[PDB]
Amino acid sequence: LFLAQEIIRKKRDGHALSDEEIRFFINGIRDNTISEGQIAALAMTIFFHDMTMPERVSLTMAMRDSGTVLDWKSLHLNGPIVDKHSTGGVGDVTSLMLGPMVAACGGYIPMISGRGLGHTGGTLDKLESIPGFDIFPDDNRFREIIKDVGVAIIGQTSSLAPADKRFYATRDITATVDSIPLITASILAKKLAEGLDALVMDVKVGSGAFMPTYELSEALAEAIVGVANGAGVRTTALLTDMNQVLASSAGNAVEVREAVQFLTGEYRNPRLFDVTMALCVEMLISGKLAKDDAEARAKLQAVLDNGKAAEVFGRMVAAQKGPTDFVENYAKYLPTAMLTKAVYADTEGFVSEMDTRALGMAVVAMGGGRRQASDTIDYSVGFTDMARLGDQVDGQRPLAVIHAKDENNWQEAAKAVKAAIKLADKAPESTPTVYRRISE
Amino acid sequence: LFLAQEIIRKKRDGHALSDEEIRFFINGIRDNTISEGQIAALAMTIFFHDMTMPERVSLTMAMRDSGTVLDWKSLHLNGPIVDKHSTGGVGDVTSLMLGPMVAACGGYIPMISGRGLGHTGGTLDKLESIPGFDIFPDDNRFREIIKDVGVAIIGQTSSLAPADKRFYATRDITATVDSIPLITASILAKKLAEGLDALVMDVKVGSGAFMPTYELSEALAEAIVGVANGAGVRTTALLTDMNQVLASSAGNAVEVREAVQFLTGEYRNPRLFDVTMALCVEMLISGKLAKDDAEARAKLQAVLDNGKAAEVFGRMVAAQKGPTDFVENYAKYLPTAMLTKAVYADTEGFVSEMDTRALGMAVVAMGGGRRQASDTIDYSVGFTDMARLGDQVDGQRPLAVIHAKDENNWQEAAKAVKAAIKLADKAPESTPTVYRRISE
Repeated sequence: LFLAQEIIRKKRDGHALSDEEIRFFINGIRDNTISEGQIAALAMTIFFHDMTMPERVSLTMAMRDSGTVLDWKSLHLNGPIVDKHSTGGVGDVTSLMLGPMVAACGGYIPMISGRGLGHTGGTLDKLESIPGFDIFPDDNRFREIIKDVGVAIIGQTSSLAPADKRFYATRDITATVDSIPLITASILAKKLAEGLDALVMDVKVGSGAFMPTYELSEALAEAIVGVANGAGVRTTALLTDMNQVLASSAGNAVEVREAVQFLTGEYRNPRLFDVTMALCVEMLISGKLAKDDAEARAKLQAVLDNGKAAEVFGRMVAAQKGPTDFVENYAKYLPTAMLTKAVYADTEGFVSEMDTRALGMAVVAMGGGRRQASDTIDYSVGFTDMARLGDQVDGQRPLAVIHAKDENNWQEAAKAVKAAIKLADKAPESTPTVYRRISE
Repeated sequence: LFLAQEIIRKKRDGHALSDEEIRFFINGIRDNTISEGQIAALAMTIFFHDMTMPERVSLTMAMRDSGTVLDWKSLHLNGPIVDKHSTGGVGDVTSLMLGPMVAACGGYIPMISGRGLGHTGGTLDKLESIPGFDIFPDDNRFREIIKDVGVAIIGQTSSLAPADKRFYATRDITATVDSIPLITASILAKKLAEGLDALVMDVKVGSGAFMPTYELSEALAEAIVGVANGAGVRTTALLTDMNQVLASSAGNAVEVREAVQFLTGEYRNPRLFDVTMALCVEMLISGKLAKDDAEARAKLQAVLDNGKAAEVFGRMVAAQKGPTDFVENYAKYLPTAMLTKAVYADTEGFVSEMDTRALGMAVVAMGGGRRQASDTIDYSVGFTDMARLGDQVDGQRPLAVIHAKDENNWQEAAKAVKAAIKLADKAPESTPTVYRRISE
């Protein structure tokens, strides 16, 4: 002894690791007794040899148990603890409506979300466009908000699944991110630490998705669904489209505006609506708040129609120290960009292909995201009025409206938008927004 | 960029790395810009995918070039620069005679050796039993000793193949030691930094060897021979026996005594003689100091017979700040143990199997080696009068004479010696000391 190197060797030589070995290794990551080299070595053995179902479960549970795990029983709430997680995208703003919608339907949503990563936006960065909005309430306050409002959206504290922190940090510099067992354990370590009754997973497919192929997107969804259900959390996954921007906007303040306008019924992007509704439906059914799709949809449409979901969002924002009149007066609070100007295609035609990774990177380059952790976000910049696949573009229909922090910035963003979008003389074939549902 | 993660990914996905990529990665190890996690990740990709000949060569050359490389041309010596390296063993004292023997025959031997590792003794630790012996002469002094004496045995300075330092340190905690390309590059990075004309490699086979099987011992020898010859260093390897202790002793001071008594002709263990001579023969031939085996053997026997090799050893010890009368008066200088007592077998019979790894570990446990780097050696402890395979043991022939630092220590050593050696009613079949020679 000690065992860390022996455990690496065992996995290296193609053997399955025991629950005890996995727990020891995860603990050792948590308490800093296992080095970065050792983490990377194990991660690589897992890349090469994969992990069986028992191993995947052990890894996930160990990472979950490495820190604080929330429990809701003692509040004696009369509703299920339910959440959603997405693999991320561009204009993937669903959580901002979905949380309030499901809460208005009787669910409790303790959503620990994330900042932007790579080319993708992050729900916490979008929320931080709201002046005063506090993503880090203390333990007692978080519980008060969940009890009173039904939903809160918060950051990952240093006490939540801490073994995941160094594991991911190491994976991200050693080409060991791309492993289904490691991805699965990382996602669920955090979500399962919320003390959920039920969970829905949104796994994106297409050019702006995490997994490279449809089959691997599928494989990831099955793994997450398998592990979460084994942990007693009723879980399903939807494979949804990220071959274009999901909302009509991409950024931070611009996406918060879209969320508010969606909740109030001013404007609803139909694809964003379809994905948001479908995910909410899974949550209601898995949470036993509805018996079928039709009943779930009726309940969710009702809270949109009667303004209850918008009201919950307002109460959430106020509870998390944003303005008390935010829904009514968001225009006064959300920062406006220096220059807002449409970008037009060089030719007339149908929008045929849009490289959503490139669009996401264009928002980063505008200052709407980060290349390194220390980077500061400009909350105003981004895109609105996104053209969709199959839209005819000309002088009366731009590719997008670009919100930029100065004129030099605008020119670069316009170049990137045009480069990311291909036109054709015919509209592309339509594609489902939701490709399939994966259940236990 | 930067490229470190991209290089890991490339190797991870089964592609061969270019010379440029390998050099960049090695430089990055040297200058501390590539992390332990990244080193371990690459090491593991190499464990799984191996390396082609060009990759192995690139890796070796890059590690060699990461620090100081010695050049001897400017001294205008009239002889080849030649050296030996062993994979290590128990009683593997050959260097102490071989250096002086080859120097007396016209060779120049700038031997950068090592300390004990795992169960194996180390030439530098044996030499440090000699009072005043300095394994770290400065650059100008090392050159003076080589020119005047023909041989010196020294430690690895912080400037020699420094990329190998962190690479090995990481391998040794991540189960990535056991890789032929990595082992090959590590050995040759150091030896090739000596500026050699020729080299002989001693690859051990058996229970006290580095590689687990004969085939892998063979595979390692072929790799080292291939890479070294490609670098313009005339190199061969011998596969030699480590199924028992090679010398009649194991330890530090005890092995130095054996070396002196071998050189003076008082006593020569015949197996130690066979291996020492065979390695020296390779050096003379590869170094162009003899045209065939018979001529080489005659020259080497001559310098033993006329006392010239013993004289060179004496001059080496004096030049490296040991006593000027060491050969003549070694008894006064080499420390004696507190208790020296024979250990007898529990039964009469023939020595049939001896676990040389266990014998090596027994010397460590006695205080004659280290479990961690900070450990202090007792230079007096160890074994002499080792029984050989096929020896009849009884009340008139012990398994060994144990030199111990106190009586409690002796009892434990005696237990370990008896546990490591199996007796039989018949002598085991004889085995060659040298199994085969590998050349380009």
